[PDB]
Amino acid sequence: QEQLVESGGGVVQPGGSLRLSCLASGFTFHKYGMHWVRQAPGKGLEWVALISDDGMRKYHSDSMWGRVTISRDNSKNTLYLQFSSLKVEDTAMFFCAREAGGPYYNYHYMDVWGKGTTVTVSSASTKGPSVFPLAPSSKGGTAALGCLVKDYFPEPVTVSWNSGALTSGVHTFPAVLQSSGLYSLSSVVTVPSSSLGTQTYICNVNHKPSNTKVDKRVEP
Amino acid sequence: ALTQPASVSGSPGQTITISCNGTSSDVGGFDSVSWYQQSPGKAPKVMVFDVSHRPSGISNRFSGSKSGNTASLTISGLHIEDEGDYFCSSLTDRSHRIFGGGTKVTVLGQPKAAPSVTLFPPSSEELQANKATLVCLISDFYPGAVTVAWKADSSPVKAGVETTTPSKQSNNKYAASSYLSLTPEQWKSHKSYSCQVTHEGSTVEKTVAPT
Ligand SMILES: *[C@@H]1O[C@H](CO)[C@@H](O)[C@H](O)[C@H]1NC(C)=O
Repeated sequence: QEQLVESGGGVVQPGGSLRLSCLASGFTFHKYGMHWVRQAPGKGLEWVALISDDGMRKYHSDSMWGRVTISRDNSKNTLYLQFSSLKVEDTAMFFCAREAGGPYYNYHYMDVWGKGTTVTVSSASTKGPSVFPLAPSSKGGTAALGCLVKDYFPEPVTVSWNSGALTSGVHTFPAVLQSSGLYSLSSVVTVPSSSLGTQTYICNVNHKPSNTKVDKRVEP
Repeated sequence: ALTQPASVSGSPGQTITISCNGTSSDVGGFDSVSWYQQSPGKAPKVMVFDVSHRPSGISNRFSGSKSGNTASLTISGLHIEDEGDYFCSSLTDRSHRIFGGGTKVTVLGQPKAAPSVTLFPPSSEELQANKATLVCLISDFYPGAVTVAWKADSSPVKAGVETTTPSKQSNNKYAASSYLSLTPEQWKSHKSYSCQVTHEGSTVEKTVAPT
C-alpha cells in the first residue's frame, strides 16, 4: 500500500548542509507531485516545498529564504530535500507527503505522509549542564523552590531531590531547546514554608552523556 | 500562518467546531482547504479537502465549511479517538501551500482544573555568570492547553520566549513550563515582569522584580 519513509536526519552543524530523502512505494511515483512539510518541536505544521510529477517544476516557501532546494529521482522512486547555511532554528521533524491527484492533475491536498525524520541542528558535542538554584521567594504558607538545569547537550538529564528521599510535591518539567542549540529544563518541589532553614533541599542532576553529576543546595 | 484557536474542548457526544481565519489570498481566494489530524506521536492524516469533502473511509462526523475568508471544521459526536492536533491548510496566490497554527482538541473526561502558576526571577548565580532567565512554571490544569503571554512592565514581549507542550502529570492533570531569556541589563532595566497563563477563559498572573 501507499507508503513514504523519510531518512537522512540526525544531528548536524550550523552553517553546514544536509540532504534528506523520502523513499516511496505502493504507488506510481512519477505521477504525483511531492511536498516536504516541517514541524519544529511542539509547533505547527509548516509548508516547505512542492515539486511536480516530472520534477521540472519546483515551488518553495518564501520564509525559507532560498536555503532549501527540493528535487527527485523517478528512477529511484525517491524525493530529496537539500539545505545550506543550516541554523539552530531549522531544528524540526521533516515529513515527506504526496500531492493527491488523478486524470495527472494535482488535487491540492496531501493524502500520504511518512513518519518524518528528525533534524537536530547544534554546534555542540557533549555539554554538561549548569545548575542554578531557584530559591524560595519571600512569602508564609507553601513554599516553591527548585533547580534550573540549563546549557546541556544532548538529552536527557535526570533529576532527583535529596537523593531520592524527597518525592512528594516534585514537578520535573520537559526540556526546551533554546536559541543557542543547548537544552534547559526545570524541577520544582513544593514544601512547607515552616521547613525552610530546617530541612535541606538539594537537587541531584545526572547528565549521563557528558558524565556530569551535580548536587545544588537551594536555600533562601 | 492561517489562524486557529490554540485549543477547543468538548465532552463525548458533543458537537464542536474549529475555525480557520485566513485572507482573500488563500482561504477566500480558493476552494482548496484541507484539514489534517495529527495524533500524539503520529504522522498527520487528511480528514477533509476542497473545503467539505471527505477522503474514502473517514468518519461522516467530520465536515468542513467556508464563509468568506474563514474555513471551519466540525466534529459532531466527539469520540475519545479524536483527541489530537488539527491543522487547516490552503492553496495560496503564489501557488504555495500554507498551514494554520493548529488547534489541540481535547475530549473532556474530568472536571476543569485551573493551573497553579509560579514564576522565578534570575538566580544570583546566573546573573554573575552574566546571564538571566525567568522561569514560569505551570501545573495541575485540565484540559491540558494553555496560552502563555509575557510582559515586560506593561508592554508585550515575544523575543526569547520558549514554551513547552503540556504533559500529563501523575495526577492526570497537565503541566507546562515557559522560559523568558534575558540579558542581565534588560532584567535590571525594567520595573517588573509578569507571566500570564490563560486557560479555558480565565487568566492567572504572577509577577517578579529585579531587587
Ligand atoms: C475572521 O474573523 C475576524 C473576526 O473574529 C474578522 O476580523 C475577519 O474578517 C474574519 N474573516 C472573514 C472575512 O470571515
